[PDB]
Amino acid sequence: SGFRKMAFPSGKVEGCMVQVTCGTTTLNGLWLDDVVYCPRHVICTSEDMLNPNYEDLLIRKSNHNFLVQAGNVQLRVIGHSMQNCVLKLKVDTANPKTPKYKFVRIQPGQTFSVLACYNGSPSGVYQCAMRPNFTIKGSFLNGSCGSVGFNIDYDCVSFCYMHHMELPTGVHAGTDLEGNFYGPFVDRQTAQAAGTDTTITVNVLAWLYAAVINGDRWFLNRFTTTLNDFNLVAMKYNYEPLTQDHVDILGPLSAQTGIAVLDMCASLKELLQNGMNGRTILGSALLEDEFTPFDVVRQCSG
Amino acid sequence: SGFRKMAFPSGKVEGCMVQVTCGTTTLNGLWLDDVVYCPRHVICTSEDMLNPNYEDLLIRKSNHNFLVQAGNVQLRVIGHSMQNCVLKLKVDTANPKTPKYKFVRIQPGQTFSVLACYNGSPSGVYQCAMRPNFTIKGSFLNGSCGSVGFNIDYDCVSFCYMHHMELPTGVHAGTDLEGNFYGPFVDRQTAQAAGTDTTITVNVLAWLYAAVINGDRWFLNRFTTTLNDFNLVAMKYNYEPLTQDHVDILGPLSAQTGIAVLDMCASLKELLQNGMNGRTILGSALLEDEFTPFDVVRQCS
Ligand SMILES: C[C@H](c1ccccc1)N1CC(=O)N(c2cncc(Br)c2)C1=O
Ligand SMILES: C[C@H](c1ccccc1)N1CC(=O)N(c2cncc(Br)c2)C1=O
Repeated sequence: SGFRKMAFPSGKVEGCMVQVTCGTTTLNGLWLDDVVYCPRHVICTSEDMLNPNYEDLLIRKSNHNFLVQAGNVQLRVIGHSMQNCVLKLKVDTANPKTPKYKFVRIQPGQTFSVLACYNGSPSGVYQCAMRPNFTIKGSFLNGSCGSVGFNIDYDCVSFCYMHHMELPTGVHAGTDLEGNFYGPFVDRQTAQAAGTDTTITVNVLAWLYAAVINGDRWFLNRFTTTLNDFNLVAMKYNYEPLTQDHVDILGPLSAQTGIAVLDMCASLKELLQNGMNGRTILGSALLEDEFTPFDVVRQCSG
Repeated sequence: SGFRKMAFPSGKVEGCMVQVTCGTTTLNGLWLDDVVYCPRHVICTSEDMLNPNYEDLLIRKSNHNFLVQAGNVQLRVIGHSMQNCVLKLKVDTANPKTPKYKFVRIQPGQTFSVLACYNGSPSGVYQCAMRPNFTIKGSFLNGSCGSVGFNIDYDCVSFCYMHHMELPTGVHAGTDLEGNFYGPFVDRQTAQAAGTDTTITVNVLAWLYAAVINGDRWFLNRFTTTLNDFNLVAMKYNYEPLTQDHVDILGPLSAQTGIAVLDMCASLKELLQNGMNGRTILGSALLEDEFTPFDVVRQCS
């Protein structure tokens, strides 16, 4: 029993984190085989960051202008190039701890583990979701840039996030490992803001299914609803629409608990309209939306 | 900025996890140098649960009755003994991935990371506290026994918890790495039950200081309190007493925010009386008590 915000074990990713310095800027990189991946803004100073021309800044740098440290050891940079908003530094030595991996782009609502690092040194791990507005609610100070997010899908690490920056509201923006931003952001010091966010409906239902499995039942009722009726209610409460794909995806949990998705939607309907009337669910007074269906199945079976 | 329940990177501990089998019972063990530590109930059968005589069960075992598997590889057990409620199995190979480590027994209120494991293979990592009633609120299925809790407060791993069992209320009980239980619990299936839990006052205050640091001020007031009056009120909401040790410990957060501890105590009284009236604090609609003073300093500045 018990239900907790749970991260993947971080060990395979710890053995890829390195420090990258360019000028007075130090941040984190990811060392896989003989390439180190990091945000391209490592090459910018304060003035440059205001309105950078990355192409122009890069061609002015020799290999030896990138200092790369793995633990106490220096790595020799032998080549450098750019892919979207990530810098790829070719190094002389392949990473002996390189795990089996892939680069994947995740969808809003999907979750992942973040290994926060400072000076190439991992400091903490936590679980995050990609919000509908393409931000993450992370925990990051200065020096965290280049920290990465991932899932482990077998023995294979799926890298999905590299941290670039913090927005003025204290939430976080970054890229996939091919350097494409999540959300309408750019790597420069200009005025940017998170769009208004919504709740991830399908995840809330998954978390309701988790609460049932752990013996929390008070919000079940005799009622059921349709997709459309429920969606009229969701839109009103700033919840994402629920689709047939969502319902299919919840099938396993529905079967295991004998609560049909639309029946559970009837419970969620009521919680939205009436509130929690003093009660909590899995220790929370708010509806949690940062666990996927798969996350629930994984923690309540695997 | 932001504020998150953050666990330590788990890799130094992943490198120490092994599978231990005795009869039909499989659970997790911790391989450090040439010793594997696991719960002693690995040697108990269907019968043994209610009233196990561990000394009697153990004397009947040889080394080769313990199968230990680290990844693909079997380790040869060359010795065994019992220390309190943990079995220590001597093996033929020192763990090459043994980190710098120590064993520490923690106090109620202290936090630590758990590596949940099944069949000696790590499954997930999360952050926990030792509750006042000496239980932890974890996430643990069958086969999780022998999973461990730890801190890493430099390059040194401090092992502080080994998981033994689930109580009927769905919370969790275990030992330090010298095999002494936290709380009055025993590795026996008798009726036993967690004492009523209280909130960890010192941690809630630390978390209030964290919300101030991150720019959140709405819950302060112009009042102060004595320590004693604060404790008389807190007890009525099932909060742990705050002691002078607690107050001293919060000094650095007090200095960093310019708010005296007893002033912050006044704010907590008011929050208990009023609740939050639709507001959140660092994203919570409840008062969080699973961050220590040390944890706040570590994540914030
Ligand atoms: C200013 C710069 C930047 C601006 C725009 C685009 C890219 C970079 N940086 C650098 C830095 O370290 N962080 C940061 C990241 N996370 C948490 C915190 Br607090 C700070 C930034 O936002
Ligand atoms: C029955 C036995 C035991 C009882 C009392 C004392 C010692 C052992 N086990 C074995 C087992 O795996 N767990 C367990 C641990 N965490 C979560 C869950 Br669900 C189950 C137990 O309580």
